[PDB]
Amino acid sequence: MANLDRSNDKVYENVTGLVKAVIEMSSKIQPAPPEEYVPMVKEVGLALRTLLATVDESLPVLPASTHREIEMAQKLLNSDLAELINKMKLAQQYVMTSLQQEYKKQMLTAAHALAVDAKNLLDVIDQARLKMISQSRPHSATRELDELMASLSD
Repeated sequence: MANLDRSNDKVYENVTGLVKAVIEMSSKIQPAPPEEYVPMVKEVGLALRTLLATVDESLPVLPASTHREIEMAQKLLNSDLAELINKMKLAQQYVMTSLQQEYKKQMLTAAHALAVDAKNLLDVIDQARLKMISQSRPHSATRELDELMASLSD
């Protein structure tokens, strides 16, 4: 047997951890070699795909109020994934040519907004849980994810 206080803490964790990388990687994104791209994109794909599930679990765990946001957050994750993996896989082949920093620039932009998203997740819903405390009684999507997963695996 085990309590259900494991994922509840992971949500507020990943939303932060994934962000930390978004910054660091964003610093060496330019010089980011083709050998460091494999793992780099791997991390992003994890927080992204995982976020879809994590967030879905945050819906019930948290008080209804940010359903709309969470709803659009799911679909967004899907598209974001492709766009992300794409830009990454691009620089991987556009490095031996010359257009390296190029794909890196446009990538940083999108990747930047994406990161903030995962953070705004708990940031938004937070207003719901808090609103409760300070008042009374203080207390084919998977297809793409799976497909892209293999594309990165082998």
